[PDB]
Amino acid sequence: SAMMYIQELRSGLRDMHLLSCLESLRVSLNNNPVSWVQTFGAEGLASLLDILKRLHDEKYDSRNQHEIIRCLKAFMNNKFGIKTMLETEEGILLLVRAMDPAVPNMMIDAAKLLSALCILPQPEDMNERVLEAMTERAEMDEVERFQPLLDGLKSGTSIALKVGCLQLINALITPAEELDFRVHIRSELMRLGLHQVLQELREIENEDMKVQLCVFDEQGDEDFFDLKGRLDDIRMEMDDFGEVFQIILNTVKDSKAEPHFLSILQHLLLVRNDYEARPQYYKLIEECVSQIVLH
Amino acid sequence: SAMMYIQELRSGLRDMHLLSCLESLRVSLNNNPVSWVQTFGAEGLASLLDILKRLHDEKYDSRNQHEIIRCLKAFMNNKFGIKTMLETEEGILLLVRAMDPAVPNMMIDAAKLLSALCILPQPEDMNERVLEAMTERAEMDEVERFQPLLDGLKSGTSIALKVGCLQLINALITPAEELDFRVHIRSELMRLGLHQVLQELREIENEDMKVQLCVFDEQGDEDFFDLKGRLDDIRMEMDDFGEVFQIILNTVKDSKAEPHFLSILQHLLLVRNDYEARPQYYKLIEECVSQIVLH
Amino acid sequence: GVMDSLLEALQSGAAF
Amino acid sequence: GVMDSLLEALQSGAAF
Repeated sequence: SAMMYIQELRSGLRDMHLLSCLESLRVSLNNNPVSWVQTFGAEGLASLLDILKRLHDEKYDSRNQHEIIRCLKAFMNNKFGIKTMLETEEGILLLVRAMDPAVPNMMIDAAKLLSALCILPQPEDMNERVLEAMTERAEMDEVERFQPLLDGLKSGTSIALKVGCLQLINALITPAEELDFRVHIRSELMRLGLHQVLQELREIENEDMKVQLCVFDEQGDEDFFDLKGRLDDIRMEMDDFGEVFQIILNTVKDSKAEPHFLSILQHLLLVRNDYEARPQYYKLIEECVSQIVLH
Repeated sequence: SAMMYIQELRSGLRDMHLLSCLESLRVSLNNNPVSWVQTFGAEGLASLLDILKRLHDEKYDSRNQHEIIRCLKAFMNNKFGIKTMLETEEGILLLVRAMDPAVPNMMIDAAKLLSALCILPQPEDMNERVLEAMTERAEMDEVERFQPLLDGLKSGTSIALKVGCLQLINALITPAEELDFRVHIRSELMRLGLHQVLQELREIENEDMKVQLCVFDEQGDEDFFDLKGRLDDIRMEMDDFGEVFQIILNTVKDSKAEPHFLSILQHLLLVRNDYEARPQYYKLIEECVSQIVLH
Repeated sequence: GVMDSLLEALQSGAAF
Repeated sequence: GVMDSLLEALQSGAAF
């Protein structure tokens, strides 16, 4: 029954003839029980991913890769599936690889495909797996790990794309137990220009887009608050250069974090003394960094 | 001869009838000698500015204020004129006040009107007068002192507006003797989003727009270089927390600049210890602040 | 059919 | 006519 497809992928299929075979495969997956999916198992899943990477390598047939994504969604739509997608090496990585501004629909299907893994309860820290894998692609071609998620938040993009961006961002924020983490990557985002564009993502009136912001803003705010609660204390104690150096030496000294901090400081200390508006100047950077860590 | 106009402004003129009188006034100014302009002198100039502010107060007749700008340009087009515009109180301030995205042409005429004052040789630091005056308007309504110059660098704006923006920016950068100053306000700009838009101001192919960037980039670069020359030394000496604290105490201690610096530091020191990616995190802010002070 | 339940409860997200 | 000379030598700026 199932074997018929496993061979079809291995039998060196190609543009157009592949597409067809892939379509039928999806539809067969969806319109079947759970036990028929098992028989496709790891072996079948395997071959699907092989074609993906092989198809990525090459540089008419975006439609060809897309169907393998849809196949996966269909395949993963159950216990067995996702689990066995998770056991793979390049599984989660290739889903990520499918994201991009150039093929709106594929990214759409790739994003929510990952998002549903994040908010998975029992395989703890799935958001960590996703974020790791998200990183690994940013070197093959050497651009930043988030620029996909921001590319699909411009002028031109399908308003359905935008929902799937911020939709992923939430799944890559909510289950994260460490507050430091969430503000970290949220600041990563806004460094690329999320705050420059997030203005426009309220101007658009939508039903499914604004159940997203109503969980994002809910977070970006319940973090900001809780963070002051910690900063406010630091406004009290670290009142003193002494209190600063005291902490700098104890925590930012013999931890790889040092040469970074050292640099930050070196940059800060650049504006020579006798600059009349130096108070004003440092005031300016004050708000810069403050916007960066808080807003 | 000249008196005839001086009375015309004082005689409580109004919409449409004012416009007419203002047009003729401009054209008379332009098509006259230098001695006829003297007779209009301070008294006449005076009344022109009175109408301006009076016209600003109020909230069909943008065309009305504009003509007073053109009148000034015409009036200032010589020795005598500019000098006597400079002797005023609210002179330079009102020119600034004329800048805005809402009335493309007026701002156009207001900008270059100021720009030509900056690059004035003998009344030293005219760029300082302009920048001071530029500030004072940012409180009447409480928005930032540069957002005009950036508003006119968007989607929608006349490509002639854009030339007059970056055109002013150059006049408010080149004659400034202190390097610290130029990077200061350049960073002020880019904080509002100049680097986000300056991308687009090369995409447009223009003849007069790209004699601007060929003086701006010439600056933004001959500053960046020269600044490293100073930073590089600081990469050598301040190799050590000791060397940092040593300098922090000597220069950032009893100078109003303190409570700013103190804050910067407090923000930096927020990310609690045990955050696994804390090295990564500080790495991120590294580039943020580094982009801010250098790029 | 499972990951659909996780998908709707995503746009209309009560899985938070 | 003076501030015109400062104006052209602005777009085509040799007053730097």
